[PDB]
Amino acid sequence: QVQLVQSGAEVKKPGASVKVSCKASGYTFTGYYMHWVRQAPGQGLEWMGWINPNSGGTNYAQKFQGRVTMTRDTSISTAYMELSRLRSDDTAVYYCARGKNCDYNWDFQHWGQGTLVTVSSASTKGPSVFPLAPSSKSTSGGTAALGCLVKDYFPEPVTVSWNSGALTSGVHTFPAVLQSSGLYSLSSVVTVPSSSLGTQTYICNVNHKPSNTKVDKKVEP
Amino acid sequence: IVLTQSPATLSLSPGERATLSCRASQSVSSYLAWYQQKPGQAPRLLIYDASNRATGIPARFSGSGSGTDFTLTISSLEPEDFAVYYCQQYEFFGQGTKLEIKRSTVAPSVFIFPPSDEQLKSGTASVVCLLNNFYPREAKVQWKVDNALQSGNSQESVTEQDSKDSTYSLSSTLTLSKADYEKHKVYACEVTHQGLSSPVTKSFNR
Repeated sequence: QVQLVQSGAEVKKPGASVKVSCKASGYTFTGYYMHWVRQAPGQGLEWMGWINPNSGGTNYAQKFQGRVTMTRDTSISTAYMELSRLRSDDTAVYYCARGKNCDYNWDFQHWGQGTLVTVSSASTKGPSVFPLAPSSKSTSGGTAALGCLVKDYFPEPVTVSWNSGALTSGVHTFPAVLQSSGLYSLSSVVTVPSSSLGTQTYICNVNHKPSNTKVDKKVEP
Repeated sequence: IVLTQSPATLSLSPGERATLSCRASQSVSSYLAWYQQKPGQAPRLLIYDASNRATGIPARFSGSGSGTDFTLTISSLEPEDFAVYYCQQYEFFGQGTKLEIKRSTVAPSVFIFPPSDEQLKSGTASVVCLLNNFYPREAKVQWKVDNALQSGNSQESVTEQDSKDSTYSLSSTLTLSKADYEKHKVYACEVTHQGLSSPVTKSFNR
């Protein structure tokens, strides 16, 4: 089985440059071109260029000429993409991809897992976690809603669980919104029977790996 | 080559047949790939050479067409088939068709949360309105403070369509300073959705 394994998430300031790698296995590395395609958050797909690992030959999309550089190291079966003079609209998930066939090589049967690159002038910061307490104003029938507000963190992502992952039913963790401050904010809610508010404890667990931040918040009425 | 996909959004019930169109402006070619992308995942190749099924792709997926017009057909929709679909020729991709599951209308359960004491201690006040488990996706949330309409001080987010019950949920956050928050009394979110005969208002007194 073919595997494309990419390097980890990156965070960059405008003007900086970024280099992402893709290691290929399960096939003859030099036998196929490697492509790079990016996807901005909430948007579609854009091809950036290909490299022929057998020769080092490349073909870059017109818009990236003079900004992008693709290389490879045949000996570790690895392709690289370097993108310079970054701007905030370079914020995207970058994918390496391999075509299915050779004479027409554009059917991408194989994709890496993607590398998120966040471009921003903000600095890394752990979230503040605030309880969204259940009350009569968050109750319909014998059902109540409670949750957590995970506010002012950078960069993405954060993971949110409830009772360490023991509670999954009725949980909704919302996509982060990027605020005008340049920091992200998100909420996670859960609906539970209102009768259980006095007996079952609900804790929200927020993990923000980029700042090694972990936070347990008890949400009570 | 510009690839125009149609429709932008397609909403159908499971069991039904889906047909997606891709038009390729300057193509005299018979090559075309289609991809399915689900939330949080890389795209997955479905069809290549216009009509060949890629690895592990079920028989209900079929493709046809050439030159300028192409079609992707899903014979009888399984709920796992619902996602964003892209076509591609050479380096160019279409904009994407969002295929969502059509279901019966469900009105939002609406909840409202005042700011926590802990945030208030930090000088800020976020009020949150939750619209839980509703369909269709179209929903309007308006924030009213002492009956006055707010704009530009709220942000909202919506979950992906739930894989079990095909509903959506929406979270809207209105954010003020503590000082401004205490200058007013009644905080309210007004929800408009086709499942509601009239706009629903959930509110509280600071």
